[PDB]
Amino acid sequence: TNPVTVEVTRGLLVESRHRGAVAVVDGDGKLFFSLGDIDTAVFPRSACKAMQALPLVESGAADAYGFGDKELALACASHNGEEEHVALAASMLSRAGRNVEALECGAHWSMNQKVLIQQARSLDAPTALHNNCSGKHAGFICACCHRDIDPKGYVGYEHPLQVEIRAVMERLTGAVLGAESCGTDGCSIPTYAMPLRNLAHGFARMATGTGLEPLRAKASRRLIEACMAEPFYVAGSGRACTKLMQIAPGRIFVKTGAEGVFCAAIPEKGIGISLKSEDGATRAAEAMVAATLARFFETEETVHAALMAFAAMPMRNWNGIHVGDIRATSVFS
Amino acid sequence: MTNPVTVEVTRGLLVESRHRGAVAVVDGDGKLFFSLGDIDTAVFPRSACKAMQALPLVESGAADAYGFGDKELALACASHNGEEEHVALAASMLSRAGRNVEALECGAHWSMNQKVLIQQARSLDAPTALHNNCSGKHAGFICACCHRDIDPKGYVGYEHPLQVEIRAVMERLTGAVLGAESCGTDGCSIPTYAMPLRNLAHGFARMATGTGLEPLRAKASRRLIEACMAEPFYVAGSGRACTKLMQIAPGRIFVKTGAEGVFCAAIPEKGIGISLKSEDGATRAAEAMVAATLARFFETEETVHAALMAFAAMPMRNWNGIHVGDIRATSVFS
Ligand SMILES: [Cl-]
Ligand SMILES: [Cl-]
Ligand SMILES: [Cl-]
Ligand SMILES: [Cl-]
Ligand SMILES: [Cl-]
Ligand SMILES: [Zn+2]
Ligand SMILES: [Zn+2]
Repeated sequence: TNPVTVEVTRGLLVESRHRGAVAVVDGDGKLFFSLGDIDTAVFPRSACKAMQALPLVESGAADAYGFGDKELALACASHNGEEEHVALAASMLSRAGRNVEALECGAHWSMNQKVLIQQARSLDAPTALHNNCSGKHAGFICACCHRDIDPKGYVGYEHPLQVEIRAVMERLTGAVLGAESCGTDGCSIPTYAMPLRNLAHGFARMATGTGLEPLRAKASRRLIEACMAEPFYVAGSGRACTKLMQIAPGRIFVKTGAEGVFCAAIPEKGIGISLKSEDGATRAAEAMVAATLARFFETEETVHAALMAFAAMPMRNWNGIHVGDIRATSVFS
Repeated sequence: MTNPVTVEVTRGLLVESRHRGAVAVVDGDGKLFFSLGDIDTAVFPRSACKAMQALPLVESGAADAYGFGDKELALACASHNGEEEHVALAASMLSRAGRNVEALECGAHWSMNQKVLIQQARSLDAPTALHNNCSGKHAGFICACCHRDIDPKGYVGYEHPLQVEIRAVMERLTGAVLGAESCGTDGCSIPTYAMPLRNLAHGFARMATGTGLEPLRAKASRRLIEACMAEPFYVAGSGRACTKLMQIAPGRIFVKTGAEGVFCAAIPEKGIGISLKSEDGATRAAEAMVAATLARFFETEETVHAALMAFAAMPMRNWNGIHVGDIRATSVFS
């Protein structure tokens, strides 16, 4: 039933189509704009990494280990596995008296083609540090170590870290997080399906502080402001999240999830954004978060023009010929 | 009409993502055997119709003149991984026509297969036109021109006699109208022509059976389909669905992927052609859909059926090797 949110053209015709859902919620919980089904439970995957970084800050670990915005950004990141990402994750772990062996996420090659070419040339195999979640896992291990909680088995459903993350994420989103909503993430931690409406509300609360206690309100500001200050560390070279946060420095928060999830926030407008490409395609979610953010910057021509470049992405073939476009539909008007 | 949900992607107890699409199954006589969703709206077959495009290579007399075997015919029909074996053979086909990589007008790209791109990164500064998944098809085009003494320069162009011939061939096989209105530019810079899945399926069924084809075309069609089943590594390569699906039932199943979630298939002993499209263009959806479609025809061949159903319902494991959910064709296929 979800509307067609993205078209992919070739010649004079639409070659492929994507359906999806978009929730835009203010800090008080009012729905500002919606497309399609924002009530059915959806897996946020990596899109809610900023929510999961709150124990790192709220525990006092970030302060105890003298982390700045680059380590905060990396803990909120789906990074490319570039040398800067690896080194920082290694550094975050070392400051907690730990190494790569403490990571329980496993290893993978970069999903970014140019970075995988760099990795393939310089490595026999990637390590846990090269995992896009290695920053988030580093932050988890630091959160544990700072409070003298054994980080071994931190991925486990009833490890006190995962108990803390449920409690935090239920408070932010007002969603029920439990066994029936639970799945295993690519990094072997729990991911909880919840309505896009609730996920949007969670990010609006972090962005605005509305309904949050002072410590949580402050920790949420530090994380959102870190990602916007150090956008390379959230993603990296050639990535949409990094480029989208260089359009309007310090003003727009975005984060991708696996399976075509995007979360975003505009703290100055007090709004949180969540969305899902029903088929899970990254290119669709990317076109959709751009067209959605653009609705709020129509009277800022240069920002609007920069966002609309991601909402209407040209495709060139191997000879650099324009063959067609990836275009958000009129539903974003 | 809305296309039905053909593939679900699960995580824990829930459907995380879903795909819609369409399937046409047509016999040699043009009778519809099975269909899902919209099989009348024009769809770009992209690489899925490479075997139809290989007909000038055979029918011209070029394949025989240059002593091409099943491996060369398979490669001409291929979206290959850009492995050393594919590169060497594409180089060999060009060599026999008195040409080299500089004759190719497809451009260069890194392997879309992760393991092979790693090999390529470690062995190359940059790929060449030979590394292009379409280098075999383009080698065949150039070979077809060179044999008939037609200047291969500009063979990608709409009114080059090669592209005029491909149009005439594909219109005769499919019964579809191929013109500028239905034309787009493919990833390799040649024309790709949108046509109904029903017509694409009918096309492959005529190649598979020879029904309504003149003897020359019927024989070239047989040679190409038999070559791809004989040498499935040269159609795709290491770790690829097309190669593995054509090792389930050797000599019996023809499959070919197209960009944007197209699949074509054929079971010549059953007289059927298959075409399908994941509406969102996902590869994983088109793969689950072609396997679930083929499986309907092998329900009394338990070992073939179980091998196809492994692709119809593919498990997903995370970086630690933990089963997280499945990619499953829906009950519309059973
Ligand atoms: Cl993930
Ligand atoms: Cl709170
Ligand atoms: Cl292509
Ligand atoms: Cl293309
Ligand atoms: Cl004919
Ligand atoms: Zn993760
Ligand atoms: Zn091609």
